[PDB]
Amino acid sequence: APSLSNLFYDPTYNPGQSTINYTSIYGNGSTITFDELQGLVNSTVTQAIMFGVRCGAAALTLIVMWMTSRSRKTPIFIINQVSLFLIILHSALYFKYLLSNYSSVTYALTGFPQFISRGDVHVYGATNIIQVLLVASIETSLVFQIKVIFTGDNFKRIGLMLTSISFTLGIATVTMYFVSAVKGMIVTYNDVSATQDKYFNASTILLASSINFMSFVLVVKLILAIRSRRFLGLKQFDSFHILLIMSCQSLLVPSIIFILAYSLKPNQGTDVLTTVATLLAVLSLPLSSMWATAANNA
Amino acid sequence: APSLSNLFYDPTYNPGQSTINYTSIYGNGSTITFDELQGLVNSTVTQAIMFGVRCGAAALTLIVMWMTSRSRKTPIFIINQVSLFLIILHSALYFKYLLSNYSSVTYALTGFPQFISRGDVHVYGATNIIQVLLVASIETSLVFQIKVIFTGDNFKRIGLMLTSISFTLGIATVTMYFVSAVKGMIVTYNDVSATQDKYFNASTILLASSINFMSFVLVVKLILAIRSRRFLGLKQFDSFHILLIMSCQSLLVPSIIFILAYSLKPNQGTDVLTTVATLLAVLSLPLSSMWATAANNA
Amino acid sequence: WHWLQLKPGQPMY
Amino acid sequence: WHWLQLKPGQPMY
Ligand SMILES: CC(C)CCC[C@@H](C)[C@H]1CC[C@H]2[C@@H]3CC=C4C[C@@H](OC(=O)CCC(=O)O)CC[C@]4(C)[C@H]3CC[C@]12C
Ligand SMILES: CC(C)CCC[C@@H](C)[C@H]1CC[C@H]2[C@@H]3CC=C4C[C@@H](OC(=O)CCC(=O)O)CC[C@]4(C)[C@H]3CC[C@]12C
Ligand SMILES: CC(C)CCC[C@@H](C)[C@H]1CC[C@H]2[C@@H]3CC=C4C[C@@H](OC(=O)CCC(=O)O)CC[C@]4(C)[C@H]3CC[C@]12C
Ligand SMILES: CC(C)CCC[C@@H](C)[C@H]1CC[C@H]2[C@@H]3CC=C4C[C@@H](OC(=O)CCC(=O)O)CC[C@]4(C)[C@H]3CC[C@]12C
Ligand SMILES: CC(C)CCC[C@@H](C)[C@H]1CC[C@H]2[C@@H]3CC=C4C[C@@H](OC(=O)CCC(=O)O)CC[C@]4(C)[C@H]3CC[C@]12C
Ligand SMILES: CC(C)CCC[C@@H](C)[C@H]1CC[C@H]2[C@@H]3CC=C4C[C@@H](OC(=O)CCC(=O)O)CC[C@]4(C)[C@H]3CC[C@]12C
Ligand SMILES: CC(C)CCC[C@@H](C)[C@H]1CC[C@H]2[C@@H]3CC=C4C[C@@H](OC(=O)CCC(=O)O)CC[C@]4(C)[C@H]3CC[C@]12C
Ligand SMILES: CC(C)CCC[C@@H](C)[C@H]1CC[C@H]2[C@@H]3CC=C4C[C@@H](OC(=O)CCC(=O)O)CC[C@]4(C)[C@H]3CC[C@]12C
Ligand SMILES: CC(C)CCC[C@@H](C)[C@H]1CC[C@H]2[C@@H]3CC=C4C[C@@H](OC(=O)CCC(=O)O)CC[C@]4(C)[C@H]3CC[C@]12C
Ligand SMILES: CC(C)CCC[C@@H](C)[C@H]1CC[C@H]2[C@@H]3CC=C4C[C@@H](OC(=O)CCC(=O)O)CC[C@]4(C)[C@H]3CC[C@]12C
Ligand SMILES: CC(C)CCC[C@@H](C)[C@H]1CC[C@H]2[C@@H]3CC=C4C[C@@H](OC(=O)CCC(=O)O)CC[C@]4(C)[C@H]3CC[C@]12C
Ligand SMILES: CC(C)CCC[C@@H](C)[C@H]1CC[C@H]2[C@@H]3CC=C4C[C@@H](OC(=O)CCC(=O)O)CC[C@]4(C)[C@H]3CC[C@]12C
Ligand SMILES: *[C@@H]1O[C@H](CO)[C@@H](O)[C@H](O)[C@H]1NC(C)=O
Ligand SMILES: *[C@@H]1O[C@H](CO)[C@@H](O)[C@H](O)[C@H]1NC(C)=O
Ligand SMILES: *[C@@H]1O[C@H](CO)[C@@H](O)[C@H](O)[C@H]1NC(C)=O
Ligand SMILES: *[C@@H]1O[C@H](CO)[C@@H](O)[C@H](O)[C@H]1NC(C)=O
Repeated sequence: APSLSNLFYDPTYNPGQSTINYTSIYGNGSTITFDELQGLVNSTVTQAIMFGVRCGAAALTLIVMWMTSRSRKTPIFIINQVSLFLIILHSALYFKYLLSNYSSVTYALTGFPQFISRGDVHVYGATNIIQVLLVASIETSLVFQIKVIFTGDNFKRIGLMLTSISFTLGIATVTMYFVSAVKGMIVTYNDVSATQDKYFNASTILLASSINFMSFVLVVKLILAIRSRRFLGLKQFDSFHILLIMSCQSLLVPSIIFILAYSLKPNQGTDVLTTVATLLAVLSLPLSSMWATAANNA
Repeated sequence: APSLSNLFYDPTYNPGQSTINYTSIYGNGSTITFDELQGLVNSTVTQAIMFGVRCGAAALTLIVMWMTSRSRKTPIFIINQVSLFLIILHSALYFKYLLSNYSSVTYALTGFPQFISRGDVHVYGATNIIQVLLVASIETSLVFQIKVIFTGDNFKRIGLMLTSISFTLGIATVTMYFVSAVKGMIVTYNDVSATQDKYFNASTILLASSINFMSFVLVVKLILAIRSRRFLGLKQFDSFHILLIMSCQSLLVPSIIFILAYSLKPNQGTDVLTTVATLLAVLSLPLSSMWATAANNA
Repeated sequence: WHWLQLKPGQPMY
Repeated sequence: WHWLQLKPGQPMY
């Protein structure tokens, strides 16, 4: 710092409108404002906090579930457990991605494939496969929850119908995330600069449909419970239904959050809400699965 | 993109050595490499994941502690609870800081105070006060753990000694974080570009000393337990001490982690380990406090 | 409302 | 080993 300039005394500079004369593939002159750079950095800082939260959430729900379980060895326990372990592993590899050479400011501003190196594409593929090993956990948690919900004393017509439709929908979504993943692969390896997000988007719609369906089902069960307990029950549920509606016993909150996800800013680095729906669903699976594995009438 | 350039075909460009002709207070010409910018961004992305982890960890230990507590209303329960609530609040305001105008790439490269606005200095002060309302929680958790550890049947000479020294050390550290906070304030408000980290550093040493002291104490208790139970105990602890040494019942792990914290790279955006010691200590307070509130002999 | 968008190497949420 | 360093507006950990 041999000397400053009068520009430093200017109280109304407002940096954010200035220029960066960087070098790109399009040439050695490419102006960009500090505000766009800071927004690109705030997208990374905004999408890192949520996956740190997910990693810590799943890590500290795994230990609690492990140590507190009164009864173990039931399929739903291991299923939710391995779901949270795939959450932790997905968050780990997504932290690797965030600090990797694909989220770097260099590739964003400067579309130079030479910065990219092989193996990072293997980490991208691995993450896209881990998302499928997570949705598979969720869906083999939900069919193995419906199979306990509707069975036994209940009628085998509504129950078989509900299980059939949920199983068909779930296998269909898993086949969607996969073909999506493979198509994304065949491109990211064919050409690093390409993208394929349509099938990802339709898969997210279909998962939102899966969780909306499960929530609709468990509120239908709540209506049926209240109706039966009114016929000749022990005074019904006295001030005990206040929780069930929206206290994460049911899947209402993720059903709202997915829907509010699309009504945000046009991707101002914040795709958080859809990252919140999956965490809240996988963390609420124990409560709904212990809500469904109940007598429901006495 | 009217047209590309031959530079895009060059397989050996290796972006990271190129130039950014940005504008600073020192002038309108200031070259910096992409690698330094990406390291400044990776410091934010590296220090965001840990505080997302802290926020989710404390949030999901708060609910668990709340619902699972067999016996409530004891002072240590509310003390650890409010400690985790100050963890959540600190993480919230530190997320505000990370996306605020102090961590922005603009201020880092361009030392322009005009980007800074009043109120952000109030958030900086508030965060520095919340750290003191967190250490106070920790230290009034540790004196109220020693007061239960050494009391009653045990001798009043070693116990009173240990309580006295730990209370004196703890009040001394809290007075340190505070004077540190106030001195940092009187500067950040006097001049935004200044810093004061010495007293912060000595406070961190002293807190490491506090937790090392508590760990030393609880292993001394373990030695005393094994000695007494060998004199005429019920076969001592049969394969049950394997946990206690390093399974977070004691405070050994944070005592190691603080010490390993200084032996890292010279601040390559990763001051994580000292951010890990406080989380692990506040999360292990229940285990050590339920280890200390025990008969220890029978 | 808007479609979700993926960066050229952003894996699935 | 090294001293911890604070950015000009980084509050305490
Ligand atoms: C279920 C339990 C474990 C609680 C979970 C709470 C989380 C869902 C919270 C905790 C911290 C929150 C974040 C704290 C701060 C922000 C910044 C906020 O502002 C911006 O990112 C926009 C401005 C900019 O881009 O700089 C957007 C929401 C977000 C990511 C929050 C999203 C929701 C989070 C992850
Ligand atoms: C109590 C429960 C929640 C478990 C706690 C686990 C933490 C100790 C983990 C979770 C996320 C981890 C972090 C995830 C990612 C990174 C970035 C990583 O990258 C770098 O900054 C170094 C890059 C390099 O030099 O290779 C350094 C470790 C760190 C902070 C990790 C440190 C260990 C953390 C905090
Ligand atoms: C550094 C590590 C220890 C952090 C990891 C998070 C901790 C805060 C977790 C991990 C294991 C948890 C414990 C696992 C099991 C239990 C038993 C649980 O009680 C029962 O299972 C029975 C309750 C009843 O019968 O009423 C009470 C909470 C507690 C001590 C948990 C308290 C919170 C702990 C210490
Ligand atoms: C419940 C408990 C047992 C779970 C503990 C899991 C941790 C040991 C995991 C979770 C997140 C992981 C981290 C996620 C991402 C990375 C980045 C990865 O890549 C780099 O740091 C080098 C490349 C670069 O600089 O970007 C190195 C491993 C690391 C730190 C991982 C180390 C292992 C971590 C801390
Ligand atoms: C949650 C528990 C089960 C721990 C999970 C740990 C994983 C997140 C670790 C285990 C092995 C790690 C990998 C081991 C080696 C590498 C190579 C390393 O170096 C490179 O790939 C760069 C150089 C090159 O491209 O050849 C990058 C990180 C990576 C993929 C690591 C990423 C993080 C991984 C998958
Ligand atoms: C975002 C802000 C507004 C905080 C949100 C906090 C919620 C996540 C809390 C508030 C009430 C809590 C519920 C209160 C009581 C219960 C019952 C509890 O199980 C029991 O009925 C037995 C409890 C026991 O006796 O120990 C399981 C957790 C649950 C659903 C809790 C789940 C977490 C809830 C919804
Ligand atoms: C019982 C618990 C688990 C409920 C958790 C509710 C969350 C889904 C809420 C809590 C805080 C909310 C956030 C609070 C503030 C904002 C900022 C808001 O944007 C702005 O105000 C300005 C953004 C900009 O300027 O860029 C967008 C929604 C968002 C991220 C909210 C999204 C929904 C969040 C994460
Ligand atoms: C988004 C919010 C709702 C937090 C999501 C995290 C969940 C995975 C947590 C929140 C409340 C937790 C529950 C709170 C209390 C209990 C009672 C506990 O049983 C006991 O031993 C204490 C009560 C008793 O004595 O019966 C077993 C774990 C469980 C069901 C916990 C399992 C994990 C839950 C569902
Ligand atoms: C601990 C758990 C229960 C979560 C609660 C944390 C709160 C202490 C956080 C959440 C939202 C925060 C607020 C989010 C937005 C702002 C505006 C912000 O505005 C400014 O003065 C700076 C920007 C500007 O100049 O406009 C000042 C901090 C403040 C009040 C924050 C203060 C701290 C709050 C209340
Ligand atoms: C115990 C658990 C369930 C948390 C319960 C409280 C939440 C409702 C709190 C925790 C963290 C809070 C967030 C922490 C930080 C921010 C950034 C804050 O940012 C600003 O006001 C300006 C800067 C920006 O745009 O990010 C907006 C509110 C928000 C999202 C907060 C919204 C409310 C949150 C999600
Ligand atoms: C080794 C690295 C990768 C970390 C692995 C995660 C740890 C944080 C886990 C692994 C084993 C866990 C311990 C296994 C068993 C117990 C007993 C448990 O005891 C009770 O709650 C009641 C008594 C009983 O359950 O027998 C308390 C938590 C604790 C110490 C756990 C605390 C958390 C620990 C240390
Ligand atoms: C129960 C809890 C305490 C388990 C977690 C233990 C932590 C102390 C571990 C988990 C992940 C570890 C980190 C994983 C990866 C790295 C990157 C590593 O980077 C390098 O050495 C330089 C880059 C290279 O490896 O080539 C430095 C150590 C660090 C931060 C590690 C420090 C120690 C950490 C935080
Ligand atoms: C950057 O390029 C433009 C022309 O495109 C030129 O006018 C300017 O002087 C260069 N330097 C800065 C700081 O804008
Ligand atoms: C940019 O490229 C052209 C042709 O390669 C060259 O004539 C020109 O001098 C270069 N300008 C800068 C600022 O590098
Ligand atoms: C930036 O400034 C230097 C002189 O300091 C000059 O040589 C160069 O042409 C300018 N542009 C780039 C991309 O370096
Ligand atoms: C930088 O500032 C000096 C004096 O203000 C001026 O002569 C020069 O043209 C400026 N250069 C650029 C690239 O703005």
